[PDB]
Amino acid sequence: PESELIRQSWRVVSRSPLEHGTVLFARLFALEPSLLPLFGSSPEFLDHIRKVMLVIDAAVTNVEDLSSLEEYLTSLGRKHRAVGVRLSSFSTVGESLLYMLEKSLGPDFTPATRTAWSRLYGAVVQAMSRGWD
Ligand code: HEM
Repeated sequence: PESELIRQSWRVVSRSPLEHGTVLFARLFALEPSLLPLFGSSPEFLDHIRKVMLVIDAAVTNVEDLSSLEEYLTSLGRKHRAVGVRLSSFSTVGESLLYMLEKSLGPDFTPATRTAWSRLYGAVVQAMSRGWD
């Protein structure tokens, strides 16, 4: 019931991944402008947006069994720690993801859809958090 809400809402976003990823990152810097220096240039920034959207694509494909990605996501967390990202900043990324989905879906972004996404994103960050251990 939750795996279908995620798949169906992600299909709408998948129609334009850099456009939607760009809304997510614009929200992220509005909330936590201190993050912007962690990036490099414009092509590096835009390519990172594509990389984030591909990781969420993999999380959506594996939504019924995210443990199959836990080692990959742990390594991703280690890489983010290595380049100076604080684990706390991932809560603001989650708020920015839910913002971008609400703007993309409007009234189709039901509380059940939001809650499903909150849980999926939380499982992704729980796996990544191991990289800060
Ligand atoms: C505040 C949040 C974040 C910051 C500051 C950040 C920053 C970075 C930086 C500096 C890199 C290395 C340079 C690069 O490849 O462009 C990187 C790599 C990456 N990030 Fe992020 N990141 C954030 C959140 C995320 C999230 C939430 C995901 C996925 C859900 C993600 C996916 C990636 C991927 C796939 C890479 C490439 C790793 C590799 O080469 O093996 N990022 N990120």
